[PDB]
Amino acid sequence: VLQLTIGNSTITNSVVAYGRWPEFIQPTEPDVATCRFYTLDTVMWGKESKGWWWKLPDALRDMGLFGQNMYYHYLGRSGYTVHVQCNASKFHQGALGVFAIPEYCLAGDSDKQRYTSYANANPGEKGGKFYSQFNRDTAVTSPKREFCPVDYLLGCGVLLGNAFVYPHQIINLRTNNSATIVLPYVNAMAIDSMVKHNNWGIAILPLSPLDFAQESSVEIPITVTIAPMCSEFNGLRNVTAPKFQ
Amino acid sequence: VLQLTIGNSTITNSVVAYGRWPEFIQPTEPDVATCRFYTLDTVMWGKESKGWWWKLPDALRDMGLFGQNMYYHYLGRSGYTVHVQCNASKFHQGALGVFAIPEYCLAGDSDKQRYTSYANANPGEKGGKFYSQFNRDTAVTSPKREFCPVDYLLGCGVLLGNAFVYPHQIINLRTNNSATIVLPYVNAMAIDSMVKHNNWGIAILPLSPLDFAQESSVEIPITVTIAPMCSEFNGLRNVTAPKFQ
Amino acid sequence: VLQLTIGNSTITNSVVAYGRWPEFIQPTEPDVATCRFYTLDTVMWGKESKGWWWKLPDALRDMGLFGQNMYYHYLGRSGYTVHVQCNASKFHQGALGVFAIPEYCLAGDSDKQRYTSYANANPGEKGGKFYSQFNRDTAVTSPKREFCPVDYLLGCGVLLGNAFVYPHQIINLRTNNSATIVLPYVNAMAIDSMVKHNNWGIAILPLSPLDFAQESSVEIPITVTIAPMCSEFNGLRNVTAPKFQ
Amino acid sequence: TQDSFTEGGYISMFYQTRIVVPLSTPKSMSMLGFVSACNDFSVRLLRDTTHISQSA
Amino acid sequence: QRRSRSESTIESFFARGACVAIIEVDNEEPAQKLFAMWRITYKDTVQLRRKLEFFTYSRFDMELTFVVTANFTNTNNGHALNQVYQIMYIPPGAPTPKSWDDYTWQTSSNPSIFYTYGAAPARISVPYVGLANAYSHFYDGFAKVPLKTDANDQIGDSLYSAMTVDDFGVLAIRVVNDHNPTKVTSKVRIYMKPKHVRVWCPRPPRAVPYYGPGVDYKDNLNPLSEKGLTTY
Ligand SMILES: CCCCCCCCCCCCC/C=C/[C@H](O)[C@H](N)CO
Repeated sequence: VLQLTIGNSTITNSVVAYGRWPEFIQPTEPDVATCRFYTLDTVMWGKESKGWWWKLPDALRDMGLFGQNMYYHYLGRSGYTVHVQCNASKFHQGALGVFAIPEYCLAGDSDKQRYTSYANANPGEKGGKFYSQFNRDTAVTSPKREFCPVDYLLGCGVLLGNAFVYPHQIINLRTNNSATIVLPYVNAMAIDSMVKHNNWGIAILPLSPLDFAQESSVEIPITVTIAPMCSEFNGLRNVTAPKFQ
Repeated sequence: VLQLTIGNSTITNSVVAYGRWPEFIQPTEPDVATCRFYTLDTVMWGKESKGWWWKLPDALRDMGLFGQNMYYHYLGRSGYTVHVQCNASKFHQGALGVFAIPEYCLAGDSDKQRYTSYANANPGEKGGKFYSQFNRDTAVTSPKREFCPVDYLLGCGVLLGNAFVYPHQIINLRTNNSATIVLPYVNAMAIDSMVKHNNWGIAILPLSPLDFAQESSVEIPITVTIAPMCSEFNGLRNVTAPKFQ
Repeated sequence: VLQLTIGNSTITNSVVAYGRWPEFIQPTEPDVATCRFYTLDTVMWGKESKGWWWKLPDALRDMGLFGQNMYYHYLGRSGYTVHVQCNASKFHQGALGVFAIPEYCLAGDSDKQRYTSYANANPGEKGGKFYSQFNRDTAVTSPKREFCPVDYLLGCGVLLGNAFVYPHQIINLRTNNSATIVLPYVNAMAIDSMVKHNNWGIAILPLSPLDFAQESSVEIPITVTIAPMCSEFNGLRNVTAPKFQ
Repeated sequence: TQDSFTEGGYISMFYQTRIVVPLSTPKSMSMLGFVSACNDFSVRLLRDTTHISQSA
Repeated sequence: QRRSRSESTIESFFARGACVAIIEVDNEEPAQKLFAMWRITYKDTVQLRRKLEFFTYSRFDMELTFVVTANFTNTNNGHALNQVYQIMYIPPGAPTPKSWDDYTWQTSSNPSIFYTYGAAPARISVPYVGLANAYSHFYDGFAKVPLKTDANDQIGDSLYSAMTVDDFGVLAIRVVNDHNPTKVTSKVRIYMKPKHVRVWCPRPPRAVPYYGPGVDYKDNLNPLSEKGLTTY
């Protein structure tokens, strides 16, 4: 609706998660190097798309100096401002539910429990995608150790309809083309490791299927832009180099 | 003499160059990520060593988050605290002149003027070494385009004896084993690019040859530790990746 | 560091055990006959020395009038000032841990428990010596009934490294050549028999082995001088004559 | 107890320059290490130590 | 407004004691269960687990109540005298029993309850013993990160959503009495009651059967039943 300027990045309803604005608690605080909007890779919303999911701060691990501070320091905390952009014409119809889940633990694909690997559990800016059904992994010799989120189960054994208990925003193409959620730092500790722990999960679900006129196939872009807010790090040491394979 | 604590690094006369302490002038200022002592690779002072030279901030280009901020931002400024360590026994004799030259331009090795390449002019933490005489480059087909510093000419056409006009410290093994120079930011501009311009040059010359008892060959280590002070950067953009070859 | 004058004996950091100075509680108090430094027999610290131990007041049982008062009276109390002297050159290296253990009970050498004899448990000014390993007594016919202290076990089943919980002083030849510990009277009673009960144990352990230049065998003297302080006796009767054999 | 979630960090030691000794001096020396807690230190949830055991 | 919400409060919502574990302890001639070690958690049962997982973070003081029920096993006329059960709490790091008469049962510093059979169920209270500022029902992360310099992948391999292997220790339950000539089998049921409960970040309730200590789902993934669109 109005100008949204952070650092050196400006974006032309916005919901504050849990009514709490990001806030600070000698932590290293880059007021400019990290407090800015980083744009994730655009995804394509089609008529056969089940959904998308990203993990924060994992999605910003390779975003400018924020990732460098995240890997160099031991433990850091950061709020976020997520902005989802999806522009469509008056003749397009659809709705996206954008949910910011605290501790968005997801279910695996194998009978073995909690067997998902770090590489698969931390996809980065590409994120992942939900599925209509639960596909059980059958590669016993070389298990994929990847999540198997289910659209209507939200990937966590709960019903999608109740996901609105989480902070949420609905992009309904007939009325609005963008959503904005301001997430504070949510954790059981005032500050925690970012490389191993993800504080937030952004799930975008097509509540209503996309459609345009009488066209058989229609696809429109969705772009996610995340701004770290009041991010502070502590425990400076040699750089961490996670094995992503 | 006394404890020297900066950030998370502590070192157990110290001269302030030009009697000016490093000082600040929305620049990005990492108060902890950059304000700390980084130790350069140790060199070996022998009886046939002519000298060593490093360029600042080039020597700290790959030192933690200071290098990341240097490459990510457009223009930055930083003071320095250089600490040279060389421990020897009571029976060792020698003296090192440590000079902090502003704009320490060096002479080339070819008849072509100002033909030194960026890769050779920016050695990094390894630095370079002076030479007794001037060796003219003869590889016309593939010129080396490297400096040819001369010990008694200081590598700049001036006499070594007058180099004491610069900020300096003498490590005389009989009285002291370490030297400490505090350099403010010196430039014609309040802030300038660090990737292309080096503000300081640290030259260590063996004023008196090293000797120990009646031993024919003696070598002792020299370790340089540099702490950026009041370093602030501006002009954040994609990361710079210089071609060092 | 400074003059240390007691009675008619003067010695040219000093630690007060438990921060308590020796103090008095009609006890017989010789202010001069007993309050003076008595020098024990010098021992020789070599490269194959495991340690030494003495028991107080047993070590002063034959030292001037202090021993006479100790044997004549029934029960007496006395603080001590222990001064260990070990002078070495700049080219000697080593370290001695001098520990004042309250109730320094030691382990025996036989399978029989608490079978150590009074004669062996009270060596006098000569003291005893620790051993690298535990040598089990095998003379069933004539058991020696002597202690078998172990250097790393401190002779009491505890680790040597934790012995610093006791009052201690480190004679490091590179920095200091003497140690001084001031022990108050420590016991479960305000005054107790001295002939049967030893209040303190002085253990000197070579924390770092002695070495000198490249010499194969080097030995230097260690001299212990103990000054009774605020010693008072009570229960005068005929003289006690312990059987030392 | 050993736990990667409450891991505390690492302690390392390196030669900054070297050990330099003259002639007629031992070229090999020994260093000792001591550990202590600061005034901010605190412990919680008393338990039984695993160091001492008794044959039953 | 005269109708109140006193019973919908978080404290009232958890003010009931929920069974979290059933432990079998047998006394017989000494492959055997003379002592049973049970790891402390509410995830062995679904009801209290589901109630707690209504939220993401919690902080509560716990109250444990032990109900012991003993029975004979194929006794003809062999009988037993009243038994005493020892329930010893072993926090992480403390030694664990290897037998029913091990030295660890001395309980020099490990708290223990000696319960006499036929008496009231044994009740004690525990404060908030969390390392962090609140309990984490859901942990979107690992405890180890696999690094490029790791020699093998197993160094950094860790279970997803697992914080610590030994969360809060175990309870070791034995029968202090020596073996009677006839076997006696007892079941100890542990009932956990949160108190002074505080919760944060509400979550939707579980809709499908639990499968393990995590959010994993395996079967019965079709909860909703058939119903007409326009049928009342
Ligand atoms: C004989 C005395 C018994 C003493 C019992 C002490 C056990 C201590 C356990 C306290 C907490 C256990 C249950 C609460 C923690 C929850 O599982 C958290 N959500 C952890 O994820």
